[PDB]
Amino acid sequence: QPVNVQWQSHQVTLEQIQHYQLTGKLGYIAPDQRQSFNFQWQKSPQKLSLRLSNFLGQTVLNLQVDEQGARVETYDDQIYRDQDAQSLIRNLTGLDIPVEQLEDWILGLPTQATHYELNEQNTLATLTKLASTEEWHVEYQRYQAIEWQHQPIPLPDKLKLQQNKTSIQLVISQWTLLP
Repeated sequence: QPVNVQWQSHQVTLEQIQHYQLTGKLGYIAPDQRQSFNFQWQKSPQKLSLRLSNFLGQTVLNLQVDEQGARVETYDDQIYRDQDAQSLIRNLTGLDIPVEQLEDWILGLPTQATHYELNEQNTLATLTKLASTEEWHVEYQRYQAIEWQHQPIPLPDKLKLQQNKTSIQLVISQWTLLP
């Protein structure tokens, strides 16, 4: 089996995309709760902001991740801090969102220690990741070509994540790639 040069080159380009915004819908289904959220995801080097709001626009949760750790402002404006964003969100809301892994998956990058399959366009089709006893199955349902430094690059615009009984369906509205 030869190295897939197109896939490896795509990875290097994705690794350049360090400052960006992303908006869309996040559909959450689990045995304990079902939710339909607007999401606003803002990424910069070593930093992440994620706002979830309800279908009427009111804030459900605001997450900030930086070098100090994770900070969540909850729906009722209580403030909580801890070291791991996924664990903190789960303890405060019951929602299981693999925030750390999504920093790679949302762009179409794999994490380390993962299995995956490519599509015929040499980008991710499906991926599996065993993380903290959760076996995540990720499906890249659709890509959209987005301009990056004057070149069209495929980025996910429909992505589904599932582990156990929990599924997260992301549907993208707008990628905004920043200098």
